[PDB]
Amino acid sequence: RHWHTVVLASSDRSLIEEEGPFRNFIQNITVESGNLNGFFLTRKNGQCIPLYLTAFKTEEARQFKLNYYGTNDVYYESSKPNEYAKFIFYNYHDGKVNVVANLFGRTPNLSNEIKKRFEEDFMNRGFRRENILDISEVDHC
Amino acid sequence: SRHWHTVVLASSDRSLIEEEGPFRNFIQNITVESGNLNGFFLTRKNGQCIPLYLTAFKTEEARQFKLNYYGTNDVYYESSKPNEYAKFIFYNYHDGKVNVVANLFGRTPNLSNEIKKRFEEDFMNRGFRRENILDISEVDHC
Ligand SMILES: CCc1ccc(O)cc1
Ligand SMILES: CCc1ccc(O)cc1
Ligand SMILES: [Cl-]
Ligand SMILES: [Cl-]
Ligand SMILES: [Cl-]
Ligand SMILES: [Cl-]
Ligand SMILES: [Cl-]
Ligand SMILES: [Zn+2]
Ligand SMILES: [Zn+2]
Ligand SMILES: [Zn+2]
Repeated sequence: RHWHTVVLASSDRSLIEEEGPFRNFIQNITVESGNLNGFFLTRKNGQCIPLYLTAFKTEEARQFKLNYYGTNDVYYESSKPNEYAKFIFYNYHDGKVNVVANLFGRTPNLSNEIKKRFEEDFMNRGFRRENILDISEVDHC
Repeated sequence: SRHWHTVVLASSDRSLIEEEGPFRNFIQNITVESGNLNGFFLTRKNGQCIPLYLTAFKTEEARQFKLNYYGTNDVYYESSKPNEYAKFIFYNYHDGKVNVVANLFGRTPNLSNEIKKRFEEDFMNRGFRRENILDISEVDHC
C-alpha cells in the first residue's frame, strides 16, 4: 500500500504547481470493496495537511470515478504493478476538461527508463516538457 | 465490428460537434484488423457527404485506442450490450487543450430511450449542460 508521487504532468501546469488542486503527494492506497482509498498530503499555509479520497470502481476494469475539484474519470495502468503505478485523471471542472497524469513509485524515485517512458508518452500527446514536474528532486510533503 | 450509425454526439465543446465541426462525423462501419479499428465515416462539406477513413490503433490496454485526428486522441470503448450499441469516448488533445467527445452508436439509426437516457445522464453527471448533447437520430444527416 506504500506509495510515493514521483512525477506529475498536466495539460494545465497550474493544476500541479504550488497551491494547485492536483499537487498532492500520495502516501498509501488501500483497496476496499474494489474501491481505492487514497491517503495524500498537500501543502497549505506552510504545513502538510492530510487528504483522504476514494476512487470508486466502475463497470470497467482499471477505471474509477473520483469526486474532487469537480468530477474525474480515473484510469490505472502499469506494466510492473509492484514497481510503479500510473494514474491518469480526466478532470471536469466548470465545464473544462484537463488531464492529470501521476507516476507513483514504491520509493521516492523511479528508474530513468520508467520515468522516460511516462514523460515521452505524455509529450507525444501534444504537450510541452514544461508541463511535466519530476518531484523526486524536490523537498515536498 | 461492422454496420453502425451515429445516434448521439456529446462534447465539452459544442462547436466540435455542430455543423462544420471537426467531430461531426457519422459512422458507417467499423472493421477490425490486427486489433486496430478501421472506421469509415461521412462528413458534411459544402452540402456534400464526403468519406472519411480513420484508423484507431490498439494500445497495451484493452478497449483503449490511439487516433491521429484534429490533434491526438485517447479513445476508450465501452458497452454493456456490444451487439446493440457502442460507446466511444474521445479525449482529444488539440493545441495543448483537452476536450471530450462522446459518441453513441447503434446498429440502426436510433437507439432505445433507456440507452440514450443513460448515455446522456452520464455525460451531464460529469458537469456538462444538456445543450451539449446532440441526438442526431432526429435530424437528416449523411
Ligand atoms: C491516484 C489515484 C487515486 C485517487 C484517489 C484515491 O482515493 C486512491 C487512488
Ligand atoms: C468512433 C471510434 C472510432 C474511431 C476511429 C476509427 O478508425 C474507428 C472507430
Ligand atoms: Cl520508501
Ligand atoms: Cl517512506
Ligand atoms: Cl474553445
Ligand atoms: Cl439499419
Ligand atoms: Cl442502413
Ligand atoms: Zn517510502
Ligand atoms: Zn471551442
Ligand atoms: Zn443501417
